[PDB]
Amino acid sequence: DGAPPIMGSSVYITVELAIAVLAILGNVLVCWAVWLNSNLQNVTNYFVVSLAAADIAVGVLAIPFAITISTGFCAACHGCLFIACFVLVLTQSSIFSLLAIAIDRYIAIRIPLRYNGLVTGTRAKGIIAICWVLSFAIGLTPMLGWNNCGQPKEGKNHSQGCGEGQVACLFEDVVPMNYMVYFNFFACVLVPLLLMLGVYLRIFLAARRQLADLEDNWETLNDNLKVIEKADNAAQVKDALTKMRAAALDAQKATPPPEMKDFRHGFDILVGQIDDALKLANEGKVKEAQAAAEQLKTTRNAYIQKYLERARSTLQKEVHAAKSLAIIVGLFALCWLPLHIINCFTFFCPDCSHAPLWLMYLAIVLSHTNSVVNPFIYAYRIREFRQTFRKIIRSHVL
Ligand SMILES: CC(C)CCC[C@@H](C)[C@H]1CC[C@H]2[C@@H]3CC=C4C[C@@H](O)CC[C@]4(C)[C@H]3CC[C@]12C
Ligand SMILES: CC(C)CCC[C@@H](C)[C@H]1CC[C@H]2[C@@H]3CC=C4C[C@@H](O)CC[C@]4(C)[C@H]3CC[C@]12C
Ligand SMILES: CC(C)CCC[C@@H](C)[C@H]1CC[C@H]2[C@@H]3CC=C4C[C@@H](O)CC[C@]4(C)[C@H]3CC[C@]12C
Ligand SMILES: Nc1nc(NCCc2ccc(O)cc2)nc2nc(-c3ccco3)nn12
Ligand SMILES: CCCCCCCC/C=C\CCCCCCCC(=O)O
Ligand code: NA
Repeated sequence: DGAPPIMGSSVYITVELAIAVLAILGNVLVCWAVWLNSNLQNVTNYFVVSLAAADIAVGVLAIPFAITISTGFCAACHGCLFIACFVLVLTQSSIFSLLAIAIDRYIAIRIPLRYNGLVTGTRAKGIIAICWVLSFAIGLTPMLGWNNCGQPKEGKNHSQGCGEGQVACLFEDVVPMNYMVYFNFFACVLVPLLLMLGVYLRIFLAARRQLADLEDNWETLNDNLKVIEKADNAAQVKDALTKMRAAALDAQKATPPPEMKDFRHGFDILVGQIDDALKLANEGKVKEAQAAAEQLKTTRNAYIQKYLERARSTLQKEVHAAKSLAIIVGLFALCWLPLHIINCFTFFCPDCSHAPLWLMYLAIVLSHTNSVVNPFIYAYRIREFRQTFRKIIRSHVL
């Protein structure tokens, strides 16, 4: 005999209900902000809303299901399976939304000119609907036959006094552990997580490479410039002008990120001034070419230096934003890996004693807290969400 089980159950139920309240309120706020602000109405945030909708359903459905199944109540085994497995649908939907966000940010930084013609809202909405259908198929797969309903625990069934066709509804009695470990964890969770890690790695490498190319063109522009002011040879000045023209056409085609009329004007003055200094160089007028090339220092100061700064800050904002979204993925893995790792010990080590009950429910509670944290990450790291949060709160609550 030990402590009455209702005492520890009261702690678990209260904590679960506290999580459900916060998960609903915070993610309702996220959906409200995107509905309200057109600046937040882009393809990237449609998956953020699909992700927020999954977390609302954790508080509205998954946590009540979790409280129910903790009692071990008698139920038809396939009704028990739906109660046990529905949270796997919502978690799989979250993985699809996170994977789509990473790929979306990869397309945006790799092919900026082709982004809006390739990634549209209509295609995004279709991708979201397909991912929700696949999430139900993956998460509810044990209902298709991969379950332990055919091997019921008759000791627990008779102890709790279940009827005919009923089982004591406990998670590890109806859901097989080889599904949870091989199918759910390895194939459906671990593999997509590693792919997300690789995509974001490709995002950060692409940004670092584009910034280096921008810096390379810039110092190449100034290096040949100081070289022209030195060489007493006309061909030596022509050499610098040619390696100066390539870096000009390079940086021009490098960063367009019509309305950018200055970018064409500022670069047409530059390339046109270089071509002028070239015709002087070919005709042997060395000091006339050196004097013409000194005009570049004005076009550079009045146009080219302004495009480099605007291009660098655009890439730094993309890095900061992809860093914000990668935190979402890291907090997801942090909240869900303990449960998966416990299942591995249960499955792979039959000589190990089972993890204690209090640790099992701490891992369950921890996985539910993930449906609370994302709105905080948005509020702290994305200014457009933070500002829209204030407007909603100050005006409609206060
Ligand atoms: C629109 C929303 C609120 C619908 C909610 C659907 C939920 C509450 C319904 C749909 C299917 C239902 C389950 C289907 C069958 C069984 C087996 C029975 O032996 C115990 C009840 C149980 C486990 C039901 C519990 C309630 C249930 C899970
Ligand atoms: C936070 C994330 C990244 C890491 C989480 C580490 C957790 C999940 C690990 C660290 C130590 C592990 C425990 C150490 C040893 C045992 C005893 C064994 O008989 C059952 C499993 C059990 C109880 C392990 C369960 C999982 C465990 C608690
Ligand atoms: C990036 C990381 C977190 C991926 C997940 C690592 C997992 C798959 C690894 C880390 C620690 C490992 C466990 C550590 C020790 C044991 C005890 C052994 O008797 C059975 C296997 C088992 C239970 C391992 C299973 C696999 C395991 C859980
Ligand atoms: N193993 C497990 N158990 C439970 N609940 C049952 C906890 C339990 C375990 C042993 C026992 O004797 C009584 C209760 N929920 C669970 N959820 C998950 C899970 C969801 C996603 C990944 O792992 N695993 N999981
Ligand atoms: C627009 C977002 C919402 C998209 C529609 C969501 C509806 C998906 C519902 C059911 C999909 C069917 C897959 C269910 C698997 C069968 C298992 C079973 O029920 O026995
Ligand atoms: Na989620």
